[PDB]
Amino acid sequence: QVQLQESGGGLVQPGGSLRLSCAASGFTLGYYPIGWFRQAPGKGLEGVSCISGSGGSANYAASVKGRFTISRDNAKNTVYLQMNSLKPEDTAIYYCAADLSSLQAMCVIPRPGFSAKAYDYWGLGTQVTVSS
Amino acid sequence: QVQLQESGGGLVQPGGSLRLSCAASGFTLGYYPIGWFRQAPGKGLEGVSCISGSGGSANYAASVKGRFTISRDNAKNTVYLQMNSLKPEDTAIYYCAADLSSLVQAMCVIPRPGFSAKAYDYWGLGTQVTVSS
Amino acid sequence: SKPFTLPILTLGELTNSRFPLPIDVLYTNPNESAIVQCQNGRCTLDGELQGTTQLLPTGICAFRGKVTQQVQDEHRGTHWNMTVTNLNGTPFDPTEDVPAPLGTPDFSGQIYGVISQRNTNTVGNLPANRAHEAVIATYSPKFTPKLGNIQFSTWETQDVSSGQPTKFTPVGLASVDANSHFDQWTLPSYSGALTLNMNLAPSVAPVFPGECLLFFRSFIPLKGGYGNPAIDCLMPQEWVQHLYQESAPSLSDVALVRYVNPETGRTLFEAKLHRNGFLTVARNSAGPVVAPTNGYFRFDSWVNQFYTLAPM
Amino acid sequence: SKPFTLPILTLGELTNSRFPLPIDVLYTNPNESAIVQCQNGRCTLDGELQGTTQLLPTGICAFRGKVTQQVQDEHRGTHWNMTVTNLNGTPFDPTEDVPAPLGTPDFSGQIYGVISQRNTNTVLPANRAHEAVIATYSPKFTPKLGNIQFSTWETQDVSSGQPTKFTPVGLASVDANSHFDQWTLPSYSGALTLNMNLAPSVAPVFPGECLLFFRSFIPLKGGYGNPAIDCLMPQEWVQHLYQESAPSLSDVALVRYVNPETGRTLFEAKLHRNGFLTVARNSAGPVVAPTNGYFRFDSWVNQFYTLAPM
Repeated sequence: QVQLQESGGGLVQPGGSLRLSCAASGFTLGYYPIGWFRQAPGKGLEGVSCISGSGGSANYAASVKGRFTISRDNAKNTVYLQMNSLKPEDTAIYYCAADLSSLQAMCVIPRPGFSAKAYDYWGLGTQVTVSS
Repeated sequence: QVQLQESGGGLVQPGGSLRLSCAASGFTLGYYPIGWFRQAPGKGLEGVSCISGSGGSANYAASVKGRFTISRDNAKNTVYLQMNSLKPEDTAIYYCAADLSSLVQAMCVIPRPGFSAKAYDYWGLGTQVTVSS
Repeated sequence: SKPFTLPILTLGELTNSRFPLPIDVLYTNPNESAIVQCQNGRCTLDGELQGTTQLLPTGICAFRGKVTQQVQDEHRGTHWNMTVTNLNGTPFDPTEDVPAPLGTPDFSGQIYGVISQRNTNTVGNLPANRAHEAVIATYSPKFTPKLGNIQFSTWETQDVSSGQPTKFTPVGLASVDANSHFDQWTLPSYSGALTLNMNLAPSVAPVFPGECLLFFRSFIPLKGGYGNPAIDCLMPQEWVQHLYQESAPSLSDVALVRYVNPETGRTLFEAKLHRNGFLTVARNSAGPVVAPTNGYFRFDSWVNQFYTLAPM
Repeated sequence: SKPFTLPILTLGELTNSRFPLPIDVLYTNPNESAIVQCQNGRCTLDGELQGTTQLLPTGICAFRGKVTQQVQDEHRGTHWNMTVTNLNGTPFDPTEDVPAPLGTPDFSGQIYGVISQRNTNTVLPANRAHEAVIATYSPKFTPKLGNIQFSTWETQDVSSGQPTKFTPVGLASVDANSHFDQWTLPSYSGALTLNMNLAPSVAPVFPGECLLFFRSFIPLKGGYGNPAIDCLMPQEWVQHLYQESAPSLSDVALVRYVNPETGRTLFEAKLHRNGFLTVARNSAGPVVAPTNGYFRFDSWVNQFYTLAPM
């Protein structure tokens, strides 16, 4: 299956920082929004951040606004999630997926309970653990 | 996976004789006609003989009438085909199957060539009969 | 009101909805003491999928996901833990109102199959591959698909990669001896030990007296040992698929269906097709049903709870 | 006249008709030099199955029959000859107007799977299963003559004269020796005998059009590679067209790939009478489209209808 590959997850102390990579596996990243999602233990899939096809427009969940920075490097076929000032609530499996719905300018962060199959190229995820 | 099993096939000289057995694998023969069929090299599946559920009525293809004898032994869960005065034209893979269409009839039916095999059930893997010198 | 219909498929043109197998025979077992509550092959007559039922024949008893690590062995062989994703690649979500990820096996046993992996490659740019025979024991406390991970064992001792796309293709059962715990009516504990299953498709039973459940039976392959194990499903996968497509409203709690010869149109026997998606017949006898595979069920009419079936 | 329809199934609810796999992506390859003439997943729009196409998803690239004996072979492994029956248990019949028994693989390669056996008992049967490889390019691959050859890593534990089943899983290899070519048909009757009763080749007649495929990625036993199998129509379409038997009112049906909820068209395609799709696309590779979408029949059109580029 063609899917994104997310990596760069590891163990960190609170206030620490991490850079996640959302990379295209085999194929080439095209012109569409790329989103970061996370699934904390026992909780549903939730939207974290997205970046437009242009890479110039981004959106963030209120939970991470101001602490997280998403960026696009199409040259390396990779979307980055720069996570700063990590909190223990940020501990989850992080996923990335593409929005192929309207091949708009500004990202949309899906509300909780959203349908995951509306997005494509879901990766196997990367684990982010922020200790106490 | 539930099917009849054919055995007793081998090499024989012309004018020779052979007896084939059609036995139930994993079940008990019930009340329905059992037919013997054959598929000669490069030729279609054809009916050879049948025997009724009672075991009292039998029918034969005109090509084997008088040379072949079919019989039923429900106790041993086996239908037998006794083949006598074998000819090189009798060389084929021999199969048996059950007719589950009308669980009542009296006289067997030997299907004409080009018949649909899936109208019959419990087909076995077959046994090879070679009439050679 | 959209007329209820069934597909025109003879018995040899049907597949099992609980394991990727062709339907071999129709089957009854009036004296079954177990509660019949399978989770695959569950669909109401008006097209509502239930339990762990999904549409893909390739999804039945299949798993998709990622191996995390090799794990110490509870039984003989080499053991591996894998997280499971949904079959369509979407992340595992525990909050989903399902017993387990769709396609998850709904019976106790040692399921035999092949684990295959294709590595990811983030840019000669061709991924490495491996496949091995594997067994998944669904009765094991390590079988926790509803928690998002299961465990499989291999004969191969080393050649399984962690962190790579992993697929389980089911083939049959590893064994059916006493140690293997094969019971087609015993549900796995989807969330593991000391936690109850939720969102189950309901149990099925003949309400009418003198009626018994009618099953679509498939014989399932064995890696080794003695046995002729079988898997009985309430409806073939094609019916699940058909009912889902049609979504015809149910005009009664019971649909009268006749098992018919495809060319003459003559009735061989009749059955009740109930709202929750299962069949009953008036049969005192148990075992495989003696009937031509060249026949199919044809919808006749909606009837009430009192309609009496002809014995078969 | 019964109206033509397609089933309402998104891409993730579809199955490959040429190998037991879910559909992964839509795919085009305009510069393909090979002739496309696959034999599985072949069905006319009015419901006529062709080639080796049958209805069961479990029947695709599956074999049923009996091992006759162990055989000698120059390649690696232990080798076995098995007679093949029809998948529904009916006897092999060479006179049936088909290329090979229905479900027979329609491509060159080393097909990897499991051979399993349950013994007959004319009186609990013994069982065995082993990994096996079937090389469809081999001169011993002669299903239209009623027998094939498979190889095992296992050296002894395969029984002769017992019910034998092949469950396909994927490919053994895709290196040069493995001869994997999804568009190269096997010689169903072996060397020095030509294939017969084939489903016809398919090609875009219109300029600026290319074939649109339903692509699945196929597992590999070992080695490097990302092999894929492309089918003209998913197995569910084959099954649906067979059930409906709707008369074809022209040679081409206009279909739109649509978002399931809004109903908005994402792109359009031509669905041809013989059961295949074309699109106006210059590009090769996977089609960038949401898996959450499906083809919806719009109308019958003539030979001169022009598709919007995608």
